[PDB]
Amino acid sequence: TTYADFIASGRTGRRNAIH
Amino acid sequence: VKEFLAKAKEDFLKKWETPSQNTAQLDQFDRIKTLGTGSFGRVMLVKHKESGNHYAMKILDKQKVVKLKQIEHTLNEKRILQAVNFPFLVKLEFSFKDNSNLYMVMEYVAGGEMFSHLRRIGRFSEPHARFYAAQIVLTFEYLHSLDLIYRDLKPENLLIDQQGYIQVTDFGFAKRVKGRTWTLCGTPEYLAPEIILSKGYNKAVDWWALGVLIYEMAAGYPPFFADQPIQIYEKIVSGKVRFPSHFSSDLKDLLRNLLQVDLTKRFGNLKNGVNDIKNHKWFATTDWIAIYQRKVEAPFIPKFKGPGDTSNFDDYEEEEIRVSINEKCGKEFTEF
Ligand SMILES: C[C@@H]1SCc2ncnc(N3CCN(C(=O)[C@H](N)Cc4c[nH]c5ccccc45)CC3)c21
Repeated sequence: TTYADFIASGRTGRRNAIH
Repeated sequence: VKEFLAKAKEDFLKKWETPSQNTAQLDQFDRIKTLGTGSFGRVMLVKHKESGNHYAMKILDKQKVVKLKQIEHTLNEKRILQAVNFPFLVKLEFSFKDNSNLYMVMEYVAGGEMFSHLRRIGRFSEPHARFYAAQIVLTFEYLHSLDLIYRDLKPENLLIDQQGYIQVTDFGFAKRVKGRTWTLCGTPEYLAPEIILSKGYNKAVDWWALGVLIYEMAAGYPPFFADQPIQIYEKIVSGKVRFPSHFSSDLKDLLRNLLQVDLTKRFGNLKNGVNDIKNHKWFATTDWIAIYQRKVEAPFIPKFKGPGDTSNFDDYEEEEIRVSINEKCGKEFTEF
């Protein structure tokens, strides 16, 4: 499911701005 | 609405032209706890000694600002924030600098980041997501009418106040611009295609980002995600979006018009401007004036635990606030 793929991914925490 | 914005603009421009400066100093506050963090310093819960009031103190290390090449953007952040005034924007209460750091002291919004509640609860119902979205719509209407682009919409930058309403914080990438602008900045998940493709862009990037925010609020995950930024950009640019099974037809239609690659077609960017969004079926139940007036009952009110409770915020490691006996970057930050 997309939710499972999201939860198993490395981008579920607070995300940093790029510059 | 036209007369409201006209007076708002006179108010904003007087402050834009002669900014507030040096309105407190570090030894007027006792530092309590870190509320949040970043690459160029941090945000602390502080107590102001003479009033007893709590504030969120953003502390930026001038040397780290220079290293990450954010000088002009930091000057933008502070000049803009001291000038604006809208119910859903956090207020800058004081600002100042010392040999080492820049300081922006805001009202402390104790309900925490929308990001925390969103990840914990999983996703927001459409009515809950639309109540937040409506505040962002009115906020971008206000910012854009001052020729400001916001450029960093995301749940991490939205705080939930004691009434359950949103306060937008973090103006690090906000910029006052009448033409096109070119900086590659923002957060990868939220970048409009025209940013990624390096061609110049304008305020419609904020309306694309409102699409991403609404999707993420209502889905619980963003419309474009991958393990690395580069794979995120490939998805945004291809632009194909898939919607959860539970999304309403009205919501999917709004989202196809915000997450629209074609500028001639993206809502908020047409002849009717913001009213294409306000008048969309998804927003039919929204009373736009009642939201502005904070008369709408909020769908969720964070547990309130007294002045200075930080339990709606994560814990962070705590470090000394070092102030050199030598002034750093004095010229560069003269106007701060
Ligand atoms: C600073 C805002 S303004 C009023 C307020 N009240 C409570 N917590 C706050 N936090 C502190 C914790 N935050 C974070 O940790 C972010 N996850 C990272 C961040 C780095 N630099 C920032 C500048 C402004 C807003 C956030 C950040 C965001 C807001 C703030």
